[PDB]
Amino acid sequence: AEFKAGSAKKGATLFKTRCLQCHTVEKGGPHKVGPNLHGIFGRHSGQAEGYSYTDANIKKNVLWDENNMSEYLTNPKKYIPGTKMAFGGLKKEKDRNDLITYLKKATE
Amino acid sequence: AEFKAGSAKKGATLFKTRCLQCHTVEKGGPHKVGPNLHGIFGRHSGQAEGYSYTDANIKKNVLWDENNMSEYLTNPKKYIPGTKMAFGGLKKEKDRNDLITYLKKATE
Ligand SMILES: O=S(=O)(O)c1cc2c(O)c(c1)Sc1cc(S(=O)(=O)O)cc(c1O)Sc1cc(S(=O)(=O)O)cc(c1O)Sc1cc(S(=O)(=O)O)cc(c1O)S2
Ligand SMILES: O=S(=O)(O)c1cc2c(O)c(c1)Sc1cc(S(=O)(=O)O)cc(c1O)Sc1cc(S(=O)(=O)O)cc(c1O)Sc1cc(S(=O)(=O)O)cc(c1O)S2
Ligand SMILES: O=S(=O)(O)c1cc2c(O)c(c1)Sc1cc(S(=O)(=O)O)cc(c1O)Sc1cc(S(=O)(=O)O)cc(c1O)Sc1cc(S(=O)(=O)O)cc(c1O)S2
Ligand code: HEC
Ligand code: HEC
Repeated sequence: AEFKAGSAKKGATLFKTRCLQCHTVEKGGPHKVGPNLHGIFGRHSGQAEGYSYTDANIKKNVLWDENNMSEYLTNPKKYIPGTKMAFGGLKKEKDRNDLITYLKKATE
Repeated sequence: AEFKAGSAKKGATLFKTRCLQCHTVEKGGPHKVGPNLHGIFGRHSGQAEGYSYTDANIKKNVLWDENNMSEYLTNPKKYIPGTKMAFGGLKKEKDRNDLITYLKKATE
């Protein structure tokens, strides 16, 4: 994947309408169906404190960056087989770019 | 992974010592053990004319770019499970960057 910075505004709206049902981003924000995502970039997968991950999420042991996050979000189950994240994926490169542009700033 | 442009000259040495046994780069070059790699960037995996890939490499259908190339070369069997490319991986990040710098130029 080739992440390129897009519209953080449109990405905020994508997060709100497709991810917020299971995730928060803010420092200290609640765990819900999925883990709070503060600090996700530059951390290995499966390490938010207080959350119970699948073994596959921890064991994939990917160091998240803008590029492997784009590949993951295209089809989560294909990048992390066995993940309990119920999400088919964002197929459009432009939507992933916008969303990841937002995530990069909102999760710090 | 995050590609960062490096030294084409060092990349060329890395290709000769670590890849040339199994691959060539020139247009019309021979399939040795692995496919000739001319045109690899911006093409999906498993498409070099005349080579017989594993089903795994074809099904992967990755659109090759500098970032997923670096991730692949770090550990090919992790990125394309089932591949017949017998190569443990290039663990040094600078070597990956240099080699991809060379590959982008030499496969065109
Ligand atoms: O995520 S969105 O809500 O935005 C979304 C956008 C599009 C869309 O059709 C859908 C959902 S609906 C859908 C849902 C699921 S799933 O949820 O069950 O997995 C699987 C499929 C599927 O069709 S099959 C399929 C899978 C993939 S892949 O997974 O990316 O390899 C690519 C294409 C394709 O047909 S082709 C293709 C290529 C592009 S482009 O922009 O990359 O050129 C865009 C689209 C394509 O269909 S529009
Ligand atoms: O901007 S770049 O970083 O890409 C870059 C471009 C060039 C360059 O010199 C360098 C760095 S500096 C350099 C780097 C490395 S290293 O990084 O590999 O350790 C080893 C050496 C070296 O001098 S020693 C050496 C060994 C041989 S050999 O005995 O024939 O193998 C030929 C040449 C040579 O200098 S001459 C030669 C050969 C080539 S080539 O790649 O077409 O073979 C290119 C050039 C040459 O001057 S331009
Ligand atoms: O380039 S070479 O392929 O010749 C090569 C270079 C280095 C090296 O140790 C080896 C081979 S030997 C080796 C072989 C195998 S294998 O046989 O199972 O494949 C597994 C490992 C292993 O260590 S374990 C391991 C795996 C990875 S990862 O796979 O990249 O995540 C990173 C590191 C690490 O320890 S840490 C690490 C980080 C860097 S840096 O430059 O990126 O900072 C460099 C090195 C590191 O060890 S030097
Ligand atoms: C409920 C149906 C979810 C939706 C919608 C989204 N996510 Fe998700 N996510 C969910 C769960 C239950 C988990 C844990 C999965 C496991 O196997 O343990 C996750 C995980 C992630 C991760 C990895 C977190 C980490 O490694 O620490 C990421 C990066 C992630 N989720 C991102 C994400 C995005 C960007 C979403 C909108 C496109 C999204 N998720 C939606 C549950 C659900
Ligand atoms: C023999 C021991 C090999 C070594 C050394 C290298 N490669 Fe390889 N490669 C090899 C095979 C048999 C295959 C086909 C694998 C399959 O499952 O069909 C490949 C494939 C690749 C690819 C993908 C090709 C494509 O999708 O068209 C790439 C990008 C690739 N090889 C790169 C590569 C590099 C950079 C190497 C040096 C670090 C290297 N290979 C060494 C066999 C062998």
